[PDB]
Amino acid sequence: YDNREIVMKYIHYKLSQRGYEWDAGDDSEVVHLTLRQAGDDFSRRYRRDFAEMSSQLHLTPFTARGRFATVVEELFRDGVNWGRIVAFFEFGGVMCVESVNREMSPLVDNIALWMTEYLNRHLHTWIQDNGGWDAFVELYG
Ligand SMILES: CC1(C)CCC(CN2CCN(c3ccc(C(=O)NS(=O)(=O)c4ccc(NCC5CCOCC5)c([N+](=O)[O-])c4)c(Oc4cnc5[nH]ccc5c4)c3)CC2)=C(c2ccc(Cl)cc2)C1
Repeated sequence: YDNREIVMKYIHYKLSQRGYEWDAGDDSEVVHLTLRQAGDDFSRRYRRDFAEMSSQLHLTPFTARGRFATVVEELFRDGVNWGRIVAFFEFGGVMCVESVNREMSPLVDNIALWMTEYLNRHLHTWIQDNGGWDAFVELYG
Protein backbone atom coordinates (compact mmCIF):
# COMPACT_ATOMS: atom_id res chain seq x y z
CA TYR A 1 0.00 0.00 0.00
CA ASP A 2 1.21 3.49 -0.86
CA ASN A 3 0.34 6.16 1.71
CA ARG A 4 1.04 9.02 -0.71
CA GLU A 5 -1.39 7.47 -3.19
CA ILE A 6 -3.97 6.90 -0.50
CA VAL A 7 -3.83 10.54 0.58
CA MET A 8 -3.72 11.93 -2.96
CA LYS A 9 -6.71 9.94 -4.17
CA TYR A 10 -8.70 10.70 -1.07
CA ILE A 11 -8.10 14.45 -1.13
CA HIS A 12 -8.77 14.62 -4.86
CA TYR A 13 -12.08 12.81 -4.35
CA LYS A 14 -13.20 15.04 -1.50
CA LEU A 15 -12.27 18.27 -3.25
CA SER A 16 -13.80 17.15 -6.58
CA GLN A 17 -16.99 16.08 -4.80
CA ARG A 18 -17.45 19.66 -3.53
CA GLY A 19 -16.38 21.51 -6.68
CA TYR A 20 -12.81 22.38 -5.62
CA GLU A 21 -9.70 21.90 -7.73
CA TRP A 22 -6.28 20.54 -6.75
CA ASP A 23 -3.77 20.62 -9.59
CA ALA A 24 -1.36 18.16 -8.09
CA GLY A 25 -4.07 15.57 -7.45
CA ASP A 26 -5.48 15.33 -10.98
CA ASP A 27 -5.40 11.74 -12.26
CA SER A 28 -5.38 -1.50 -4.27
CA GLU A 29 -8.41 0.33 -5.67
CA VAL A 30 -10.48 -1.40 -2.99
CA VAL A 31 -8.75 0.51 -0.20
CA HIS A 32 -9.45 3.84 -1.87
CA LEU A 33 -13.11 2.99 -2.43
CA THR A 34 -13.49 1.73 1.15
CA LEU A 35 -11.82 4.75 2.67
CA ARG A 36 -13.88 7.28 0.75
CA GLN A 37 -17.12 5.46 1.50
CA ALA A 38 -16.22 5.29 5.21
CA GLY A 39 -15.38 8.99 5.20
CA ASP A 40 -18.63 9.91 3.46
CA ASP A 41 -20.50 7.86 6.10
CA PHE A 42 -18.54 9.49 8.94
CA SER A 43 -19.28 12.98 7.65
CA ARG A 44 -23.01 12.14 7.51
CA ARG A 45 -23.06 10.75 11.04
CA TYR A 46 -20.99 13.59 12.53
CA ARG A 47 -22.20 16.37 10.21
CA ARG A 48 -22.54 18.82 13.14
CA ASP A 49 -18.85 18.27 14.06
CA PHE A 50 -17.97 18.62 10.40
CA ALA A 51 -19.81 21.93 10.09
CA GLU A 52 -18.37 23.23 13.38
CA MET A 53 -14.78 22.44 12.32
CA SER A 54 -15.33 23.96 8.89
CA SER A 55 -16.50 27.20 10.42
CA GLN A 56 -13.95 27.52 13.26
CA LEU A 57 -10.61 26.73 11.58
CA HIS A 58 -9.68 30.30 10.46
CA LEU A 59 -6.53 29.19 8.68
CA THR A 60 -3.60 31.36 7.60
CA PRO A 61 -0.34 30.15 5.98
CA PHE A 62 1.73 30.51 9.21
CA THR A 63 -0.87 28.87 11.47
CA ALA A 64 -2.10 25.99 9.31
CA ARG A 65 0.42 23.38 10.55
CA GLY A 66 -0.36 24.28 14.17
CA ARG A 67 -4.13 23.94 13.58
CA PHE A 68 -3.49 20.54 11.96
CA ALA A 69 -1.18 19.37 14.79
CA THR A 70 -3.60 20.64 17.45
CA VAL A 71 -6.62 18.77 16.10
CA VAL A 72 -4.74 15.58 15.32
CA GLU A 73 -3.33 15.39 18.85
CA GLU A 74 -6.83 15.78 20.33
CA LEU A 75 -8.33 13.28 17.90
CA PHE A 76 -5.85 10.58 18.93
CA ARG A 77 -5.36 11.54 22.61
CA ASP A 78 -7.23 8.46 23.83
CA GLY A 79 -5.62 6.05 21.38
CA VAL A 80 -5.87 5.16 17.69
CA ASN A 81 -8.66 3.12 16.09
CA TRP A 82 -9.90 2.86 12.52
CA GLY A 83 -12.76 5.31 13.06
CA ARG A 84 -10.36 7.98 14.33
CA ILE A 85 -8.19 7.33 11.27
CA VAL A 86 -11.24 7.93 9.08
CA ALA A 87 -11.93 11.08 11.07
CA PHE A 88 -8.34 12.15 10.39
CA PHE A 89 -8.85 11.80 6.66
CA GLU A 90 -12.10 13.75 6.81
CA PHE A 91 -10.39 16.47 8.85
CA GLY A 92 -7.63 16.68 6.25
CA GLY A 93 -10.37 17.14 3.64
CA VAL A 94 -11.93 19.99 5.67
CA MET A 95 -8.50 21.66 6.04
CA CYS A 96 -8.07 21.49 2.28
CA VAL A 97 -11.51 22.92 1.52
CA GLU A 98 -11.13 25.67 4.07
CA SER A 99 -7.71 26.53 2.59
CA VAL A 100 -9.26 27.22 -0.81
CA ASN A 101 -12.11 29.13 0.82
CA ARG A 102 -9.48 31.39 2.42
CA GLU A 103 -7.75 31.85 -0.99
CA MET A 104 -4.77 29.75 0.20
CA SER A 105 -4.86 26.91 -2.35
CA PRO A 106 -1.10 26.23 -2.06
CA LEU A 107 -1.73 24.93 1.46
CA VAL A 108 -3.52 21.90 -0.03
CA ASP A 109 -0.09 20.61 -1.12
CA ASN A 110 1.24 21.14 2.39
CA ILE A 111 -1.70 19.47 4.09
CA ALA A 112 -1.41 16.43 1.76
CA LEU A 113 2.26 16.22 2.72
CA TRP A 114 1.47 16.47 6.47
CA MET A 115 -1.16 13.74 6.16
CA THR A 116 1.20 11.49 4.26
CA GLU A 117 3.99 11.93 6.77
CA TYR A 118 1.59 11.33 9.64
CA LEU A 119 0.69 7.99 8.08
CA ASN A 120 4.32 7.22 7.26
CA ARG A 121 5.81 7.98 10.71
CA HIS A 122 3.24 8.41 13.48
CA LEU A 123 0.43 5.97 12.55
CA HIS A 124 2.61 3.47 10.68
CA THR A 125 3.23 0.99 13.47
CA TRP A 126 -0.34 0.96 14.72
CA ILE A 127 -1.64 0.46 11.18
CA GLN A 128 0.83 -2.33 10.46
CA ASP A 129 0.36 -4.14 13.74
CA ASN A 130 -3.42 -4.09 13.63
CA GLY A 131 -3.52 -5.73 10.20
CA GLY A 132 -2.88 -2.95 7.76
CA TRP A 133 -5.30 -1.51 5.28
CA ASP A 134 -6.24 -5.08 4.37
CA ALA A 135 -7.88 -5.48 7.79
CA PHE A 136 -9.60 -2.10 7.37
CA VAL A 137 -10.98 -3.34 4.08
CA GLU A 138 -12.14 -6.65 5.59
CA LEU A 139 -13.83 -4.81 8.49
CA TYR A 140 -15.47 -1.90 6.71
CA GLY A 141 -15.38 -2.65 2.96
C1 LIG B 1 -11.04 18.11 18.01
C2 LIG B 1 -11.89 16.91 17.60
C3 LIG B 1 -11.14 15.62 17.92
C4 LIG B 1 -13.23 16.94 18.33
C5 LIG B 1 -14.07 15.70 18.02
C6 LIG B 1 -14.17 15.52 16.53
C7 LIG B 1 -15.30 14.68 16.01
N1 LIG B 1 -15.32 13.29 16.52
C8 LIG B 1 -14.11 12.55 16.12
C9 LIG B 1 -14.13 11.10 16.62
N2 LIG B 1 -15.34 10.41 16.14
C10 LIG B 1 -15.43 9.03 16.08
C11 LIG B 1 -14.36 8.21 16.44
C12 LIG B 1 -14.46 6.83 16.34
C13 LIG B 1 -15.64 6.22 15.89
C14 LIG B 1 -15.71 4.72 15.81
O1 LIG B 1 -16.78 4.11 15.81
N3 LIG B 1 -14.51 4.05 15.69
S1 LIG B 1 -14.46 2.50 15.28
O2 LIG B 1 -15.18 1.71 16.25
O3 LIG B 1 -13.09 2.19 15.03
C15 LIG B 1 -15.35 2.42 13.73
C16 LIG B 1 -16.72 2.22 13.69
C17 LIG B 1 -17.39 2.23 12.47
C18 LIG B 1 -16.71 2.40 11.25
N4 LIG B 1 -17.35 2.34 10.02
C19 LIG B 1 -18.78 2.18 9.84
C20 LIG B 1 -19.08 1.73 8.41
C21 LIG B 1 -20.56 1.88 8.08
C22 LIG B 1 -20.81 1.46 6.65
O4 LIG B 1 -20.04 2.24 5.74
C23 LIG B 1 -18.65 2.03 5.99
C24 LIG B 1 -18.27 2.48 7.38
C25 LIG B 1 -15.31 2.60 11.34
N5 LIG B 1 -14.49 2.87 10.17
O5 LIG B 1 -13.29 3.07 10.35
O6 LIG B 1 -15.00 2.86 9.07
C26 LIG B 1 -14.63 2.61 12.55
C27 LIG B 1 -16.68 7.07 15.53
O7 LIG B 1 -17.84 6.50 15.03
C28 LIG B 1 -17.98 6.24 13.68
C29 LIG B 1 -19.23 5.97 13.15
N6 LIG B 1 -19.45 5.75 11.85
C30 LIG B 1 -18.35 5.73 11.05
N7 LIG B 1 -18.33 5.58 9.70
C31 LIG B 1 -17.02 5.71 9.26
C32 LIG B 1 -16.19 5.94 10.32
C33 LIG B 1 -17.04 5.97 11.50
C34 LIG B 1 -16.85 6.26 12.85
C35 LIG B 1 -16.58 8.43 15.61
C36 LIG B 1 -16.54 11.15 16.52
C37 LIG B 1 -16.50 12.57 15.97
C38 LIG B 1 -13.34 16.17 15.65
C39 LIG B 1 -13.55 16.18 14.19
C40 LIG B 1 -14.33 17.18 13.60
C41 LIG B 1 -14.47 17.23 12.23
C42 LIG B 1 -13.88 16.27 11.43
CL1 LIG B 1 -14.12 16.30 9.72
C43 LIG B 1 -13.13 15.25 12.01
C44 LIG B 1 -12.97 15.21 13.37
C45 LIG B 1 -12.16 16.97 16.09
